[PDB]
Amino acid sequence: IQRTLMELLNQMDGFDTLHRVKMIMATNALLRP
Amino acid sequence: SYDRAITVFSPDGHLFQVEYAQEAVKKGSTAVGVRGRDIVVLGVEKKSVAKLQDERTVRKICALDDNVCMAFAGLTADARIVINRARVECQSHRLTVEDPVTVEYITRYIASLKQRYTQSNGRRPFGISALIVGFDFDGTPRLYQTDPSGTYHAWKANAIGRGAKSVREFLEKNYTDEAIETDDLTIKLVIKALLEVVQSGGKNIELAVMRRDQSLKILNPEEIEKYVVEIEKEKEENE
Amino acid sequence: EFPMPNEEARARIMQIHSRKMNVSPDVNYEELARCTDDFNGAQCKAVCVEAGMIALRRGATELTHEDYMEGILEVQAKKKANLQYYA
Amino acid sequence: CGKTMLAKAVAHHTTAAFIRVVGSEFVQKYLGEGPRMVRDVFRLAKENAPAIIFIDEIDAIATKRFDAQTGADREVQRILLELLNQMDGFDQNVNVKVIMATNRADTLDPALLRPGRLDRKIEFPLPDRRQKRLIFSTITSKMNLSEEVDLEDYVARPDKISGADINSICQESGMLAVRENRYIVLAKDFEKAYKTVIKKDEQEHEFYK
Amino acid sequence: IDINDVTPNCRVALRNDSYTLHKILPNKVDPLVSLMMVEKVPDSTYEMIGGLDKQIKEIKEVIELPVKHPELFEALGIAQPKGVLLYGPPGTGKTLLARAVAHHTDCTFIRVSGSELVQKFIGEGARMVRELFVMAREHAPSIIFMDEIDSIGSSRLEGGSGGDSEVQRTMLELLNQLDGFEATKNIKVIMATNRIDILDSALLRPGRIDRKIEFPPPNEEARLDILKIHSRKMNLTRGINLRKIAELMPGASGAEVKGVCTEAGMYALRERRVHVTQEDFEMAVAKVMQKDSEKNMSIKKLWK
Amino acid sequence: PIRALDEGDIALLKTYGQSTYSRQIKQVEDDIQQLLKKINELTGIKESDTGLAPPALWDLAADKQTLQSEQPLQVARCTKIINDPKYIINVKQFAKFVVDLSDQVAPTDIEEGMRVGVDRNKYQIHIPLPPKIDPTVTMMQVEEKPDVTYSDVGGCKEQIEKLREVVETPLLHPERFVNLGIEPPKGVLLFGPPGTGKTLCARAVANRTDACFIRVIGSELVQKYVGEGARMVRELFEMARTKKACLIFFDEIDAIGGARFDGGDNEVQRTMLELINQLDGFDPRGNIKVLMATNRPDTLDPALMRPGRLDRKIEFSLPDLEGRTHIFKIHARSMSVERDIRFELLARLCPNSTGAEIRSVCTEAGMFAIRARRKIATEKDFLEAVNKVIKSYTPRYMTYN
Amino acid sequence: TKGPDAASKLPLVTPHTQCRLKLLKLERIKDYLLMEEEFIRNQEQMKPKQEEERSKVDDLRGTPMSVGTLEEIIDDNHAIVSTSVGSEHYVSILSFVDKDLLEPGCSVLLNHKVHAVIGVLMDDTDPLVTVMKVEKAPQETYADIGGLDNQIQEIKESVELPLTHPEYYEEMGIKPPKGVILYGPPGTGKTLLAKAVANQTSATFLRVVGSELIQKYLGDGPKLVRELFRVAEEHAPSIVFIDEIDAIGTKRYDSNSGGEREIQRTMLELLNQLDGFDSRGDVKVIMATNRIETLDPALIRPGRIDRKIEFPLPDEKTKKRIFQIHTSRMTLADDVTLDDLIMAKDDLSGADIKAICTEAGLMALRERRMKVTNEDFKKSKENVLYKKTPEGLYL
Amino acid sequence: RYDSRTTIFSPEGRLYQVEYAMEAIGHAGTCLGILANDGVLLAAERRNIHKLLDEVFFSEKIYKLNEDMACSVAGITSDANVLTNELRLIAQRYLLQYQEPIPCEQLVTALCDIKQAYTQFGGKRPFGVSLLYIGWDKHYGFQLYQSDPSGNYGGWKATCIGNNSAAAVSMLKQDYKEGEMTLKSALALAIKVLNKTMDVSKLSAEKVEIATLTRENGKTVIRVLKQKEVEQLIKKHEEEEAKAEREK
Ligand SMILES: Nc1ncnc2c1ncn2[C@@H]1O[C@H](COP(=O)(O)OP(=O)(O)OP(=O)(O)O)[C@@H](O)[C@H]1O
Ligand SMILES: Nc1ncnc2c1ncn2[C@@H]1O[C@H](COP(=O)(O)OP(=O)(O)OP(=O)(O)O)[C@@H](O)[C@H]1O
Ligand SMILES: Nc1ncnc2c1ncn2[C@@H]1O[C@H](COP(=O)(O)OP(=O)(O)O)[C@@H](O)[C@H]1O
Ligand SMILES: [Mg+2]
Ligand SMILES: [Mg+2]
Ligand SMILES: [Mg+2]
Ligand SMILES: [Mg+2]
Repeated sequence: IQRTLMELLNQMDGFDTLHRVKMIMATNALLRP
Repeated sequence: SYDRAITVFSPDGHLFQVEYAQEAVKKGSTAVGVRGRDIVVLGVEKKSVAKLQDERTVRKICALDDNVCMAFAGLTADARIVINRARVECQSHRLTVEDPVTVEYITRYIASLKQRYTQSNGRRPFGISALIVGFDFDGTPRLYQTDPSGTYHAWKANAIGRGAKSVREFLEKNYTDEAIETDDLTIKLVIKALLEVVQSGGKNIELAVMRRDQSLKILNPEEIEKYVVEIEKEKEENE
Repeated sequence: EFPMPNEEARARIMQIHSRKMNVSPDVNYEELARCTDDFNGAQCKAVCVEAGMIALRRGATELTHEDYMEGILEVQAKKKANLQYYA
Repeated sequence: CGKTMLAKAVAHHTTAAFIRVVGSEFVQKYLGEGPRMVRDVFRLAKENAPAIIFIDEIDAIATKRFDAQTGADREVQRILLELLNQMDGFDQNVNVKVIMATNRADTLDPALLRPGRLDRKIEFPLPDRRQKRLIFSTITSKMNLSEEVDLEDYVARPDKISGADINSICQESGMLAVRENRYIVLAKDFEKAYKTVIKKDEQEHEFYK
Repeated sequence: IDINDVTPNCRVALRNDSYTLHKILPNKVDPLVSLMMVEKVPDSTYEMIGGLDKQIKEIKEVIELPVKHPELFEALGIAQPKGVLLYGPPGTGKTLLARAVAHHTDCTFIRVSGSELVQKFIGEGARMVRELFVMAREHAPSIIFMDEIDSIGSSRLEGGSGGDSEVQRTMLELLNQLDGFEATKNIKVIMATNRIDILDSALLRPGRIDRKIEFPPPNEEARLDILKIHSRKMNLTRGINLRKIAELMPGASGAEVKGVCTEAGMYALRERRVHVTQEDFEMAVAKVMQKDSEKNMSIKKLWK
Repeated sequence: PIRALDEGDIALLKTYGQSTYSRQIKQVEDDIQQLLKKINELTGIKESDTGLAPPALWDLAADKQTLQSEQPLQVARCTKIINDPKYIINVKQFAKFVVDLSDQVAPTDIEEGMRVGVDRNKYQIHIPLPPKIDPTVTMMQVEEKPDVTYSDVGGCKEQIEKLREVVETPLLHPERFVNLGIEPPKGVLLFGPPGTGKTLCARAVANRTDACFIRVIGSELVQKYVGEGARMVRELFEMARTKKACLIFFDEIDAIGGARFDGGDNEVQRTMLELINQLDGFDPRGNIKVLMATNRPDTLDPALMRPGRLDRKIEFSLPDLEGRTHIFKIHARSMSVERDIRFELLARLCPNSTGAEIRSVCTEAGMFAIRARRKIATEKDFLEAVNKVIKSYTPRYMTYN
Repeated sequence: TKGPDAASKLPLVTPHTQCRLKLLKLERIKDYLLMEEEFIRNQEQMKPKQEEERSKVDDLRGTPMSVGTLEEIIDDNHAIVSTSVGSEHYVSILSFVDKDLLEPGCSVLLNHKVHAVIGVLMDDTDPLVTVMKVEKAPQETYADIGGLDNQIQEIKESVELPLTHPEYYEEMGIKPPKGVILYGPPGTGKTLLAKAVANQTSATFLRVVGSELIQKYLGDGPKLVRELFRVAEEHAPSIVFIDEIDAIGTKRYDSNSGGEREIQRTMLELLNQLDGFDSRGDVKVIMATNRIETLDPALIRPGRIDRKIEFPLPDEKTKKRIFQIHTSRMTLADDVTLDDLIMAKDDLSGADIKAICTEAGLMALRERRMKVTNEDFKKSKENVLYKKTPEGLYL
Repeated sequence: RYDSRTTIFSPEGRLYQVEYAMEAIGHAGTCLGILANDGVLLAAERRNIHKLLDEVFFSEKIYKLNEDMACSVAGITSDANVLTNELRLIAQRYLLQYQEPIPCEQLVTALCDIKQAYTQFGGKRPFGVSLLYIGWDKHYGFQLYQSDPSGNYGGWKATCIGNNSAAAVSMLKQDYKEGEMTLKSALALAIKVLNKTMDVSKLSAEKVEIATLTRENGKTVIRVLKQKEVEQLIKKHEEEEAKAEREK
């Protein structure tokens, strides 16, 4: 389940980055750029 | 869920660990003991030891004192400990009381030691059952069986280990006063008792014979051969 | 939040559900509430009903505290016997 | 170290159909759906061949098969067995190639590492004083950089850092340059980014060491 | 249409207006069970199997002899064997032998391997087994190959959350289809596994798996045979001594022997030549047969 | 070094040996099979029975007259009336239409919410219909008293007393409770080990209920389609409410009364929730005493076990010695036994045994006395039966004395 | 009534050996088959009233005839029937229909156009149940079982003797055992005993596996169980053989899965049919399993399963009997003493004893011999048995 | 399960922890001993043969207990050290009390009693070490004694413990001539057995230790064979194998 999240955040989401839309996650080596 | 602790009673009042210790006795080679008027005999089957091993160290019939002997079933590791403690006990009893140890007393102490080992956690029950016989009553032959639970009983004839039920039924069928009127007939009876469950040739039957005011006499292969030849003669006469 | 009734709540519930029944003045509902830990309101109503039926079984015209305790026992299907080691 | 990046490069440079799945995708509820998805993937590769199947992070379902004693434990073994049968089984695939990426390569099932199933076991070690220089040059080629920055100063450092660490260092250097309203990246912000990324110990509670 | 050919559960065709039965049509097969029948036989032949000759002959006494010459078994008075299990280390030739059997056979070969019988819904696995054996009986004589039988044939686990009961239900349906109330005629099953001790005692019992054929790792002569089989199309140099390569591979498997040939060829590919030398084979022996040890003498020294 | 078999070897093996009669016998066997198949194909009819009345019963050529004249009518319920009045009808799942009555019926007959018949062409209302009664739910009634009575249940005196106090006494004698202001429990959960006699007690209740006894078939409540089980529960409770003092029995309530979890059962859980809110909640249940039995009460939903839905929980524990003796006497009353049988000894020889095991012991004793050609079962046969039933399913007993 | 639908079987031939007497018996059976074929072939051909009534009824019925379910009966000549699509129709009941068997829930026969009730589908059995019925009895008789005398006696006293001699049970005042479970190690003779029972029985025999009782849809499992037991009830003397009951008889437990709870529901329906409200009737149930300790106590409790027949591994006498049975057809040698193979340690099952014979025949075929010898038998034994034990601890 | 602790008895009456300890013995390196008419020997295989590992003791597997006893070791290294230290302690205690060397069987019985006590009392795991014993005594002479983790011993003429024990023991029983073996023949047999008992070919001398027991002038000298004589035995076995294949 963790590895799935790792893959989802490292998918092509940052590839296109359409029209400067950011992610504002709110909650409580995952901290690297 | 009530069989994982020795000191836990089942809802129907069963100490299941003790019965599981009993189950280890049934996995051992059969030992047959029958007492006569002037004789006590300890029949034992051999496991047909490996071709490259010495039988001298696989002794199953051992004598606690000069005139009391026992044959066991179950694990040899616990049986050796039980026999060593029994020898120490009979020597100590001779020390405190100059009278020689009684077969009843040594049986009672073996049962007490077993009971002490099945009385608390952290102490595995002795998974061996012992057939203790001897002329220690000073003129009376006695036979005794100690269950691994810690209970001992006096038997005219009894069997323990694998196939004990069949030998017990056989003995119940033909242990009579006429059958044990002489030493040779009693030894023959032990032979017929051991033949049915141990089907094989020689060296698979070990007999311990002790006479009144005598020492333990482990019969050599030649003697058991002559007795089994006698039994074959009797059965060919019957047919 | 609807919590499990506490001691005062249980006593009040038993008082409410025993209003229609002829009950002795000697019943100590505070003692009953202590005896019924982890009882919901439905279980307290069942306690009152089973106390009424236990009173009716004996042919008693009026309920008693011991009838309520027996009903408490019967609500959780428990049965009380004179244990041979409890004296 | 660059496994998934190399699989991506193969996907971009190939004329065959590319299938990319994660080993964690196969682990599902509803028993018989994991192996069902494995078989679906392989049959899909079969239909439009030539094809390449990339099962990244297969180390999830690759562990040495032992005597599983629960149904959930048997499900992962069943998934692995279905994968083995699909790769080298009765139905020879022909014209489809399977690429797998792990990080251990020693906890994997010996049946998977069989020379009939995973012929080549290529190691992707940490970059050395050479591979690190090439990674730095390749990443910083598109960056504006500056005359005063000397990447050989950072390459020669004894720190053992993967290509992902190099990329993170360069991205933090860009972020530091951009935070100070500067369009040029210099030695100071690059050095600070290097120091920041190098710090990976975090707590370690001081007694494990 | 004769009424006597209208058997229960057949797919008839009914006219658009009066629903008049006008054709008998092929029977209905579950689409997942329909793809289980081999339509294009595999290209593996018996001559491509080296070092396994006794195994082939034993498997042909259950797969070929009972169906080609059933009269011998009636005359002998014995019952025909029904199932064989192929077990051994991975890559020894179990699936290769199953592929070679499916190539030389005249019977309908049906492949059902892995988890094709493990379905999400309850009773689907058992129904798939039942319809698979119905299809096998319809196309008799037939051979069912159950590769990786560990998936469904593992020992039955007691019930509870930690239980595979649905897969166990599928296995029990398979057990009944192999030896149950209704006898199977002219239906043979081949099962392959790497773990014969995992399989349940009720699946391995005679009557269901009559013959257990073991595939030990090839010996030196068997390894030489496999080397000569997998290097037949390779341009071996004059100084090629394939026996020395067999000796350099102690305790190897058939798949590793083939991998050695493949890597020896890949070295020539790297050097852009079409011939392989003894050095290529020796380096391939080292590259393929590279094992992984403990790597920590601490753990190795726990046991004296 | 084994060698394969060749064609000449095959020919010799199938020829060199017994061949004078093997060929004839084999051919006869094959052609006997062929004749059997041919007979079966020739007859192959097994004419399926259809509901055809005796020829004298119908003998009607006017059946064609009513077939041609009378028209079929789709059933539909007039959901809303419109005021020439218009009528909105729901044709089950087909559609909703706005129709008018035919001239045959008057507007007064048709009321909102009742089901009516409409023709298949114009959907005009042609005839009002009686309110729908479910066939599965109406077959859930007993209407046939089982032949077991309270005298057939032994060792459950207090359990029978409580069961009667819930399901029988309030119906027969409501005055004993209203005078003291006692509201009787409306539900019982008969729980205990299997074979202890909860279903037997339910059958005894149904034998003398003198009211409507409804046995709920658990399979019917679990329907393939979504929402159908809850609907069935709803119609079942409605039908119970139409009757006066209904009795509803749910045997093996754990089939549908499993604890909720989070798709799993879902539909079964929804049916269980429907039953839960029918038993207690808004819209008081009414004069409906529910009866529930299960041998695994721990798997039941706590909401269902709540003492507002299952008020009285009667435990069917294993019988004591007096109860076991009573059960032995009950199950041996028809047996051809001797007069000297000590049933107390037999009861003591079955320490923890249900009444079903006692019946099995009696049956096995009869079987033993049948085995040997004896018409009377002696106490020895009962001892053997006790051994075979209880003891079958010595060194262990050596420790106890 | 609808009495038992017993499986058909031909008379058994005793000689076994390919002698002249066996040929004569088979020829006599063939001659009777030919006589029956000739009679029932010349019947319709030699044959040259009710035709008018049948024609009138058939024209009134029309074709095709839709099958629907009767919901309610309104008048003597009107009813509400629901088509297979779920839409109910207020249709007319035609005169040539029994009003006695017209009951709610029954499968009625409807006209295609007018939908008027024109008949009732009597059987309407689920096709997944009618397959379970045994039509061709297995050829394995009681003479094909070695040993198992006590097991055979119990199974007979449970399923065969009550039908053949009910007078003993009637006079004794005991109802005969209506349920038996056959449990033991695999390959011991459980399914063999069930096959022999079906071969010898005169009652209808229904065989299930306990895995076909599980259906994909929600209610179809318990509904299938109810339909199976209803069919068993329809043919009054019936025997239901549920092999591999472990499949659904596993112990009930709190499961967080719809499939496991539905399977538990199927088992609950099974044991409600076995012993619940309403008497089961003259239906006897035989269950088989290799693991009885994993079965739900409610399923195997007395009242449902009355005799727990044990099937132990064969002893020396039983092993000898099985060898005699399975070597009867074989052309045995003279030096072959089966007693050497009969001895064993403790673990030769009946299934193994037959595979030993088959393997010995195969080894004889290898040496081009049709007469098996002792070396063939020992090779077969050491070839066919696969093992799996304590160490040298106990003395 | 019934293997939570050693004191648990299985319903069949089997100490599952004890059986686990014995099955674990096969992980240890191969150890064997041959009893000959003129003496007795032990043979061991060095699993750890890393070139970075220095050999300083030369007795990692074969330990000297008394002036007339020696023992080979197979099992957990820590348990092995504990048992050999206890063996030396018991030997010296008996020597102090009786002023005569231990009759071999007594010392083996002492270890077996200690091991049985460990497998009987709770809170203690069984000693996962099975060790062979060699020695000479005035009552029966040369003896080869086997010990199991459960404390069950037994007299033997030739056994093997460790990796591939069953094959080595089977071939021992196949080609051991009772009462006709000399120490040289026993050494040759041990080398032949160790050749294919371990998967490693050529039987490197550095990977095998052999210690022999002899009775010279009433001294009972315990000798550990140096690399020279071990290599000589290796070459002798190689030449014997070459002679055997000459028939082919
Ligand atoms: N107390 C009893 N007195 C007399 N007979 C009894 C008693 N209990 C059980 N029996 C006998 O046992 C048979 C089976 O019991 P029954 O069907 O009532 O079981 P149950 O308790 O409902 O169990 P299950 O959990 O299987 O539903 C009954 O038909 C009856 O003959
Ligand atoms: N006692 C026996 N006498 C003769 N043949 C036997 C005996 N037991 C088993 N067999 C043979 O073994 C074959 C397989 O055994 P069977 O079908 O009875 O298995 P089972 O007991 O139902 O076990 P399982 O269901 O686990 O396969 C039978 O077809 C029969 O030929
Ligand atoms: N005895 C053999 N002779 C020739 N080739 C073999 C042999 N055994 C294995 N191989 C080769 O090695 C591969 C083994 O794969 P396979 O037999 O499917 O593995 P498994 O036996 O584990 O199913 C095959 O591709 C086959 O070509
Ligand atoms: Mg990656
Ligand atoms: Mg394979
Ligand atoms: Mg019931
Ligand atoms: Mg079976």
